[PDB]
Formats: sequence, structure tokens, C-alpha cells
Amino acid sequence: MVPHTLSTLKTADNRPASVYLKKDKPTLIKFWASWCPLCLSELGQTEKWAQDAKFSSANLITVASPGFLHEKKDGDFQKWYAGLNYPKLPVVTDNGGTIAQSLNISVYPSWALIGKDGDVQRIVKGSINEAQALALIRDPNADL
Repeated sequence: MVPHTLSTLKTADNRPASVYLKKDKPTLIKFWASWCPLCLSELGQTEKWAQDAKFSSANLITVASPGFLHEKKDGDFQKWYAGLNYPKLPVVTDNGGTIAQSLNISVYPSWALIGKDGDVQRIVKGSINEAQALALIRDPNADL
């Protein structure tokens, strides 16, 4: 998954995912689903988490796969979500979810770490807490 493709991605705001990749800084992806309530409710927490200084250090964004994983189709989803959360939350939509399929995820929620180079560094399956994020930004080796 070249960084040219990942950066090529686009958000629900028809914005370039590249804007969320640069400064040789780390990037964190979070997969969610509309049919997923816990996720929807997490958005709010993820939106503020993206505003957390601790998190600021790294890039925080979400990824969604339209028509993938029984998830709303493209266009219909962005429109649905367009009426959810605020215009201050990072949302990335990958048709078919090349990254989700590349990592053979197809499971949400999910977290993905992308080295400062823009390559897959570490993949996480499940959910994490604000604290975990800290430990993540502190060290990936961190594990109970």
C-alpha cells in the first residue's frame, strides 16, 4: 500500500487524505461502520480524541468501506454521515476498502498504525481507550 495511494484516498468531505499525511509524522486509522452503533457513538469520542493534544502528536483519521462489509454504499453513506457528527472529524472512504482488504480486516471497529513513512507499521483488531492511545503514542511495544 504505497503512500501515494493512501494519500490519494478521499474523505467524506471530498478532501485529499494526503492533507492528513505529512510532516514525516505518524498516522492512525480507525475503521467504523454505520450499521455499527457503538462506532457511531465512538465517532463523538473519536472526534474529540482527534482534538486531544496527546493525539494531535499523531494523525488520527477514520476509514470506511462502502458496499463492503454490508456497509452502506458510497455516496449514500457520505450523505448519511454528512448528517452526523461535526465537520471536525476525519473520515476516509475507500471504495472496496483496499487497505481493509489488503490487511484482510473486514472487521470493525479496527485500528491501523502507519509508520511516519506512510507504510503499515502495526495493525490492531478491536477497540482501544484514550489511555491505550497514549501508550500507543508512547510506544507500540506497550502491551498488557
